[PDB]
Amino acid sequence: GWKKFLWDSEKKEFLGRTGSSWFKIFLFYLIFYGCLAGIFIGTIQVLLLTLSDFEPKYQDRVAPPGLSHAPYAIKTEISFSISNPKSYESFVKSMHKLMDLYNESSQAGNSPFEDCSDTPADYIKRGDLDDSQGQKKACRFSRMWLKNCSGLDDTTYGYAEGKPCVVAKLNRIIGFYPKPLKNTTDLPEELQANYNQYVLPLRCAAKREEDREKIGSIEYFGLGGYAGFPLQYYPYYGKRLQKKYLQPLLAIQFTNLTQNMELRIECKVYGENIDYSEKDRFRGRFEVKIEVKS
Amino acid sequence: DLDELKKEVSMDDHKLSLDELHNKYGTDLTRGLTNARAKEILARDGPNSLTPPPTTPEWIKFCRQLFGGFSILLWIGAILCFLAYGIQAATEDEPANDNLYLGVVLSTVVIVTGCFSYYQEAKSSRIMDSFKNMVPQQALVIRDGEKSTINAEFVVAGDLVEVKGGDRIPADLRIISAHGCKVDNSSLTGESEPQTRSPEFSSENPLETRNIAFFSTNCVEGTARGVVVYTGDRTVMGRIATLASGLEVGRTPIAIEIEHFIHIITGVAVFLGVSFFILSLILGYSWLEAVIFLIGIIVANVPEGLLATVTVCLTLTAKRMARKNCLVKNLEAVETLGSTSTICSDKTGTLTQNRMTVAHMWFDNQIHEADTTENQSGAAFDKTSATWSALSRIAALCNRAVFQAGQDNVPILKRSVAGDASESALLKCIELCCGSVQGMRDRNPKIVEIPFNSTNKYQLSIHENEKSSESRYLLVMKGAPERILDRCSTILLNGAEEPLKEDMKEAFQNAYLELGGLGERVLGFCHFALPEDKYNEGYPFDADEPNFPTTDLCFVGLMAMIDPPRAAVPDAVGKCRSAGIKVIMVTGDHPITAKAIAKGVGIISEGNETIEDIAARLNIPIGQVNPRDAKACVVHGSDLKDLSTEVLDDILHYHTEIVFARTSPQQKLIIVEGCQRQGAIVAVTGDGVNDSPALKKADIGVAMGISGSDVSKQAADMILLDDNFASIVTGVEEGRLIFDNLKKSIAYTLTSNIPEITPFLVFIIGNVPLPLGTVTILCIDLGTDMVPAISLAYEQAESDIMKRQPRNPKTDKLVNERLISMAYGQIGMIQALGGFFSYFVILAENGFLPMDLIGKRVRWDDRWISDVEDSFGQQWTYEQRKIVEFTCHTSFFISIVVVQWADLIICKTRRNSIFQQGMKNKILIFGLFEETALAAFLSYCPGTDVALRMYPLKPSWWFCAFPYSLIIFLYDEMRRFIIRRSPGGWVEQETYY
Ligand SMILES: *[C@@H]1O[C@H](CO[C@@H]2O[C@@H](C)[C@@H](O)[C@@H](O)[C@@H]2O)[C@@H](O[C@@H]2O[C@H](CO)[C@@H](O[C@@H]3O[C@H](CO[C@H]4O[C@H](CO)[C@@H](O)[C@H](O)[C@@H]4O)[C@@H](O)[C@H](O[C@H]4O[C@H](CO)[C@@H](O)[C@H](O)[C@@H]4O)[C@@H]3O)[C@H](O)[C@H]2NC(C)=O)[C@H](O)[C@H]1NC(C)=O
Ligand SMILES: *[C@@H]1O[C@H](CO[C@@H]2O[C@@H](C)[C@@H](O)[C@@H](O)[C@@H]2O)[C@@H](O[C@@H]2O[C@H](CO)[C@@H](O[C@@H]3O[C@H](CO)[C@@H](O)[C@H](O[C@H]4O[C@H](CO)[C@@H](O)[C@H](O)[C@@H]4O)[C@@H]3O)[C@H](O)[C@H]2NC(C)=O)[C@H](O)[C@H]1NC(C)=O
Ligand SMILES: CCCCCCCC/C=C\CCCCCCCC(=O)OC[C@H](COP(=O)(O)OCC[N+](C)(C)C)OC(=O)CCCCCCC/C=C\CCCCCCCC
Ligand SMILES: CCCCCCCC/C=C\CCCCCCCC(=O)OC[C@H](COP(=O)(O)OCC[N+](C)(C)C)OC(=O)CCCCCCC/C=C\CCCCCCCC
Ligand SMILES: CCCCCCCC/C=C\CCCCCCCC(=O)OC[C@H](COP(=O)(O)OCC[N+](C)(C)C)OC(=O)CCCCCCC/C=C\CCCCCCCC
Ligand SMILES: CCCCCCCC/C=C\CCCCCCCC(=O)OC[C@H](COP(=O)(O)OCC[N+](C)(C)C)OC(=O)CCCCCCC/C=C\CCCCCCCC
Ligand SMILES: CCCCCCCC/C=C\CCCCCCCC(=O)OC[C@H](COP(=O)(O)OCC[N+](C)(C)C)OC(=O)CCCCCCC/C=C\CCCCCCCC
Ligand SMILES: CCCCCCCC/C=C\CCCCCCCC(=O)OC[C@H](COP(=O)(O)OCC[N+](C)(C)C)OC(=O)CCCCCCC/C=C\CCCCCCCC
Ligand SMILES: CCCCCCCC/C=C\CCCCCCCC(=O)OC[C@H](COP(=O)(O)OCC[N+](C)(C)C)OC(=O)CCCCCCC/C=C\CCCCCCCC
Ligand SMILES: *[C@@H]1O[C@H](CO)[C@@H](O[C@@H]2O[C@H](CO)[C@@H](O)[C@H](O)[C@H]2NC(C)=O)[C@H](O)[C@H]1NC(C)=O
Ligand SMILES: CC(C)CCC[C@@H](C)[C@H]1CC[C@H]2[C@@H]3CC=C4C[C@@H](O)CC[C@]4(C)[C@H]3CC[C@]12C
Ligand SMILES: CC(C)CCC[C@@H](C)[C@H]1CC[C@H]2[C@@H]3CC=C4C[C@@H](O)CC[C@]4(C)[C@H]3CC[C@]12C
Ligand SMILES: CC(C)CCC[C@@H](C)[C@H]1CC[C@H]2[C@@H]3CC=C4C[C@@H](O)CC[C@]4(C)[C@H]3CC[C@]12C
Ligand SMILES: [K+]
Ligand SMILES: [K+]
Ligand SMILES: [K+]
Repeated sequence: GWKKFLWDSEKKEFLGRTGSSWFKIFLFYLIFYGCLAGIFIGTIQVLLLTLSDFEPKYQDRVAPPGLSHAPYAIKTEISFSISNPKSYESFVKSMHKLMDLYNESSQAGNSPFEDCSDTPADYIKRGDLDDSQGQKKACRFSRMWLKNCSGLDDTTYGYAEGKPCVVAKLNRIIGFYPKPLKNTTDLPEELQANYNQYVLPLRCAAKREEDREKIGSIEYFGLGGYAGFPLQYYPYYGKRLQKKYLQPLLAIQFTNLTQNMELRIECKVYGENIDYSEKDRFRGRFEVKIEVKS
Repeated sequence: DLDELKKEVSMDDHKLSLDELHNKYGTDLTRGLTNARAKEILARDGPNSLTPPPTTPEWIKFCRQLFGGFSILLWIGAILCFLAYGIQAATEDEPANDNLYLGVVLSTVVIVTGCFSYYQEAKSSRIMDSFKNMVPQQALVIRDGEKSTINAEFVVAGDLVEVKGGDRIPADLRIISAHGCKVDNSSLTGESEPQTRSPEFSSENPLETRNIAFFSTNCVEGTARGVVVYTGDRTVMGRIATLASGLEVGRTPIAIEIEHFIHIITGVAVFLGVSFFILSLILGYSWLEAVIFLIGIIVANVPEGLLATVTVCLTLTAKRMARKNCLVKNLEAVETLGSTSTICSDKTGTLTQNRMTVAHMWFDNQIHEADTTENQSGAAFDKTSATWSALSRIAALCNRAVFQAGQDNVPILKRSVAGDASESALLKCIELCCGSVQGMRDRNPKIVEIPFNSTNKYQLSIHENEKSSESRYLLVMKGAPERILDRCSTILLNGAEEPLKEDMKEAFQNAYLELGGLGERVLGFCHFALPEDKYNEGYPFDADEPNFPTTDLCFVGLMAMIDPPRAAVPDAVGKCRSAGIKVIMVTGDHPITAKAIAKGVGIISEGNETIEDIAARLNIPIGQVNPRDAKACVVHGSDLKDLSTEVLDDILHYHTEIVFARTSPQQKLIIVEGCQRQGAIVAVTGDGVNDSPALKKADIGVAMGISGSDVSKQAADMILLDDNFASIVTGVEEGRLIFDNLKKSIAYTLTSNIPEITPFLVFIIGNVPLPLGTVTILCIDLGTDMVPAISLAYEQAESDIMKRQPRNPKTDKLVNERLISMAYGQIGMIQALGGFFSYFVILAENGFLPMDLIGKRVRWDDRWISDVEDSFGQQWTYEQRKIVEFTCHTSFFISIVVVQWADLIICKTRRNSIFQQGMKNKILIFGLFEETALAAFLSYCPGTDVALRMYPLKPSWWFCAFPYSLIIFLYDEMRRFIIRRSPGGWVEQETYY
């Protein structure tokens, strides 16, 4: 049994068959699998022919845009000691990775960058989503616009003396026009002052009613000095039609933060085609757990 | 419980004397034992009651079914699920509860399947109980010279025991004094023959002598005395019951087949598991990811729904058998019948109809024929001689049967008669051409009758003579023609009497062979006028000593009778010969008749010949011919009583058509044990307790139902309700039919394993988003595939099953490598490719092209990366990309159903084409319709994103698996074509299951 079914010397069999059987079975499987591969490849090529290169056919799973930030928090918590420098390194390395893409050296010349209104403005349509006109042009976004969080002055960005920053960003969607709330009698409390129509407002607060007192002065930095995103940077034409495109950014400094205590800060954007979700905690808003323990 | 010392042939101390036995047991022949001594022995040896069986509690085998191959793998799956949950609960806050649910469910699957296996492995055995209902409650013992009726359990060795006609023998006794005592050894001899028990010794074999009464038998008539030689588990019936309860059950063929594939399935399961677990850590995967892998792979490989499918399939065929009059006690016996190649059946009451009619008669050196037709439309037999009248008196008087009360309306042949079929046939013939037997019987009062004796082989009685001028006594007796021929000296010829010279003795021998060769059973009738001078009208001839002259009687004539065969008997024998089942006729009539019945039913095919037939055709002695030139053979019981084991092995190894005559159903067991030894499944047909040790050791025991006793039926595995023989053939056919369907269903269930295993494998080798989750798998093997697999049982035959030879157990199996090459190698591969197709389509339409999917998993699963760039530059949050992955799982599951359509259609037939067999199976059609409705329901019902995680699909996706399905259908169609045109070629020895 054990030995025979492995190698017998009368019928010159290995494992059960001779050399011509193993060869016929192997040849059959090779031809069969080869045909299978060729058929799958053909059915995938017709699929490459069924889609367009300038636009995703279905855009419903990304209708309400998200709200992400610059620091990379494992559990949406920012905890670091003001003494030990090797505590906020994982954060700065990220912040830096994000801002390192807005360097002026990258944005230079007429192509493909264009100087836009230093003050929030309206939408700008560079035509349709075609290849007729060459590579479209995107507006320039300078670093310096973010005043105290730019890594140009205090590389660390704040984390050095108990005053961290948080660069918020709106998720890039093709053909998405941001629509802010109008001036009518129904509008949140916060939004009334500084109603620049052309700006999408971002406003942070405290999750619980208690924490209000323990959170100090939320100082926002942005284009024009407003706490929002200028409508002139929209819409987005997609990578293929707008490589070298920069999305606006908004810096948030959490000055006067109570020491040695976990603070839950929820930031939220307001607008018409903006809707939140009780399941996705990053759709339109975002949560951060800051704790500057020193 | 030494079995070898119980397998040996019984020995005894019968050949002794009355003085030599009391000393051995310390007793008195006229006073018995003393009460003090009796109690001293009652405490020394133990009670006279069969020991109860060793038993098996029920939670033991239920807990056993919970641990067996597929259940251990599913157990480690539940354990892994809880491990991953513990890790999540101790490492992260707000831990989703998905894993704890999946684990509780896996444990539920194991617990429920266990129930299906418990239902399949039932062992309803209450043997010893049936035996216990045997021994009467109280025996009659004589102690200190007094008669007392005491609890039979209190009988010991040595005391005196008295029996009376109607009571059961309480233990093994040594008869010391009898008075016309007769016993019914149906349990050891297999025959209702009334053997007389005499104090004298008569045979070297203890079972044949008369000075020994045996437990498990009854004294039919007379009274007797005896010393107790054996009691308790030591009696004869004690070794019979202890042997029946002792035989280790074993493992039925279908069980061995179910084991072989759990071994193969587990092989590929551990090979894929231990290997990818080592691979996961060779690539840097953390512990909470590898645990999820391990689980997905174990579930993917185990067919969570198979075993329960088999259990149902088998239940359906058992219901079909009960519709065809075959009731099966143990679920797996349904398949044991098909794998049978040797049958040990009986002729009385199974092949034949046992309803006897008087066919021919011998008298006045002349054969006479009687009308044997329902409406009595024929020729009379010349009722004008005195001989016939004397014959009518012999048969009408020496007969104990009588028409059942209230039959004054039915005809003379269709009325009910209480008694044996021979006395009934004789009574009907006499009542037919001799008028009312009730007056013929009251016209001659029966004085003394000596019933049939297994030793005397005759029934006799002395009635008064209605003769008004002759106030003498009449004696009549009937029996086998040879025995009766040896007891006469005159012949009633045309009325007068004549001597028995050899001329008429030879005419009687030729008449005997004439009626015997006709397939009829012949009986001899004789009578004698007792001289009223030596036996006056007042003398009483008590049935004790020789009061009647046994010899010097007057033979009047032979009387034959007909027992025709059943409708399907010739067809059934032909069916058995066509399949290859060795039939063996075992009965208890004369070989001269046995040969005729053999030629009449098929056992002896028209052309085969025995050694005696050759010696008769070549008028040469029998010792000259070579036994190889004889295909059939008639083995006599006496020559069986004196035969060794190896000789029997050679007898069964060298002959194709064996017939056993003059056989006592004990020997039967010997023949059965000789048939199993050579390597073939064995079935048997029985009616009483002598067959109990034979039905228990046979692979399958077929017991009769109407005529059978509680013991025989309760100890068998299959029961017949019509006592027919065609049902045996139907059983064999249904046993084959349910086998080919199991093969088809197994290939079905297996084929879908590949499209469930491959997504995981590419998940680790190529790093693409998970294509098929674990909950979706359980929704495929436990949901959509169950009904179709169950329907595959209702498939009819393709060719003729009752024509091929029995399957070989050592070479042909249920799950070979050909099936693995089809399900795991070809069909499953195409199904997996179709699933991946629909997958890539869903992702490509939403923005993730195939070039950007390779390498994204690390970030696609990252719960803190709310910006994942796709092929077009869009940023996708975590929950948004997860919703798409789930919709890809839903479409993958639907693709599986689409390809399963063509798989269920190509699995419907194994060789034949679909345009030949046909889609006449309504269950399969219903399976397809339900299989589709369930998938649509699971996807479109609101709130299914909270429970099963399945999102709705867009009407253009449902058509991504259609081409693969049609291709599967065309490939298998051309496959099942070359097999039909090229028999024995490559496609057959490579892909023919
Ligand atoms: C986008 O801009 C980044 C910053 O650009 C600078 O400021 C702007 C406004 C302009 O003036 C521009 O000209 C400036 O360079 C730019 O990153 C910068 O790249 C340089 C070159 O590698 C870095 O200089 C090196 O500094 C290290 C030590 O760095 C310390 O500080 C940083 C934080 O700033 C920490 O991250 C480090 O861990 C250290 O703590 C020096 O050791 C190193 O030495 C090398 O040069 C000297 C001569 O000076 C040689 O003798 C040595 O052998 C070495 O070869 C450099 O001096 C600079 O740190 C870095 N800035 C930051 C903030 O990281 C970035 O690359 C630009 N990206 C693109 C895509 O354009
Ligand atoms: C968006 O909306 C706000 C509010 O608009 C007001 O409420 C809306 C719901 C709706 O009903 C509007 O019709 C309504 O105007 C705009 O800001 C408001 O602007 C007015 C005008 O400057 C302010 O009213 C001022 O109130 C002062 C005290 O609070 C009073 O002293 C001011 O005096 C001025 O006007 C008087 C005549 O009434 C004149 O004599 C004076 O010399 C002086 O000019 C004046 O009455 C409101 O306070 C403002 N509301 C707020 C919340 O600040 C806002 O401009 C608009 N933005 C855009 C871009 O359209
Ligand atoms: C045992 C079970 C096996 C199961 C098989 C599973 C199949 C999947 C296995 C791996 C999947 C890897 C990912 C496939 C992607 C390949 C990428 C590729 O190739 O990108 C080249 C072209 C794309 O070009 P583009 O630049 O225009 O696209 C975009 C242009 N933009 C974006 C600029 C506009 O893609 C093309 O042409 C088409 C190439 C599509 C890739 C198909 C390759 C599959 C290889 C073998 C499958 C056969 C299996 C047979 C069973 C064997 C068992 C042993
Ligand atoms: C990333 C990876 C993804 C993979 C996805 C696919 C999943 C895997 C799918 C299927 C797994 C297959 C596992 C192997 C199955 C073998 C079946 C088997 O073991 O069944 C048992 C049979 C017994 O049968 P019986 O009872 O009738 O015998 C009667 C003998 N009497 C009567 C003479 C005594 O034993 C035999 O067949 C003898 C044993 C033969 C063993 C052959 C081993 C071949 C395995 C791999 C080959 C790979 C080579 C690839 C390279 C090709 C060159 C290019
Ligand atoms: C591009 C898309 C690719 C899709 C690939 C997957 C396809 C799988 C699904 C369906 C395949 C259908 C194949 C059609 C085969 C027809 C064969 C046929 O017609 O052979 C004729 C037979 C033979 O008769 P005979 O001469 O033996 O009669 C003797 C009568 N004596 C005895 C009285 C003389 O006649 C009979 O079988 C009797 C009449 C039976 C009539 C059956 C009609 C039902 C057929 C299919 C049901 C639909 C299932 C749909 C599943 C989707 C659910 C949403
Ligand atoms: C011959 C014999 C024929 C027999 C045929 C029998 C067919 C039976 C046909 C229908 C019975 C289906 C059961 C009905 C279920 C009603 C569920 C329901 O009305 O849910 C409504 C609410 C949804 O509310 P929402 O939109 O505000 O949620 C928003 C959630 N956000 C926003 C967080 C995403 O539900 C929720 O919230 C929680 C959802 C709870 C999930 C319950 C689903 C049960 C899961 C599996 C059982 C299905 C097994 C298949 C049985 C097949 C039998 C043939
Ligand atoms: C031919 C016969 C056809 C009929 C057979 C039915 C087809 C399906 C067969 C098997 C499916 C078993 C798969 C097990 C899947 C469990 C999924 C699971 O557990 O997901 C965990 C979820 C997570 O919930 P969460 O904590 O995030 O909710 C938070 C709610 N907040 C926050 C709003 C309060 O929990 C939940 O969905 C809670 C609800 C638990 C759902 C149990 C479903 C059990 C399904 C089948 C068992 C019965 C089958 C018997 C039929 C046998 C046929 C032979
Ligand atoms: C043996 C294997 C059997 C396989 C059977 C497969 C059956 C498949 C069943 C249905 C097919 C799926 C339905 C397709 C629906 C697509 C809807 C759609 O949105 O389509 C749009 C695209 C065209 O996009 P575009 O960018 O060029 O537009 C440019 C527009 N401008 C010029 C204005 C810029 O359309 C396209 O790709 C259309 C290209 C489709 C080519 C594949 C043809 C499929 C073959 C047969 C279909 C079955 C019909 C006959 C049934 C016989 C029953 C016996
Ligand atoms: C998306 C999924 C797509 C799947 C498509 C699959 C298509 C691929 C189908 C078949 C390709 C395999 C062909 C292999 C040919 C080489 C095999 C070979 O070397 O074979 C040698 C033997 C000749 O040796 P012998 O027997 O004389 O020696 C006796 C030997 N001793 C004595 C041991 C018995 O060959 C023979 O017997 C002849 C047997 C040849 C095998 C015929 C099988 C045809 C099966 C399917 C074709 C139908 C495709 C329909 C697709 C429609 C698409 C819409
Ligand atoms: C920042 O927070 C501090 C408290 O932590 C505020 O200063 C306190 O003001 C109260 C009077 O309301 C004094 O009693 C405390 O002694 C002050 N503490 C310190 C550390 O100065 C301060 O006003 C806040 N500043 C801003 C801009 O929010
Ligand atoms: C009936 C069966 C066996 C035929 C299968 C044909 C296979 C081998 C054919 C069908 C479609 C073909 C592919 C279709 C498209 C392309 C893209 C092109 O830029 C290079 C050739 C390439 C990559 C082809 C290679 C061969 C291919 C996959
Ligand atoms: C006989 C054989 C070779 C025919 C195979 C036809 C193949 C090429 C056809 C059959 C079904 C078709 C697909 C079915 C569904 C969809 C989804 C739709 O939104 C875009 C087209 C797309 C992606 C089709 C592409 C081409 C396709 C795969
Ligand atoms: C993911 C990919 C690369 C795995 C491909 C695995 C393929 C090559 C494996 C899967 C199943 C395997 C076959 C399964 C069954 C048999 C029957 C046996 O008697 C000989 C080997 C043979 C013929 C195997 C050959 C190799 C095989 C076809
Ligand atoms: K499975
Ligand atoms: K048995
Ligand atoms: K399966």
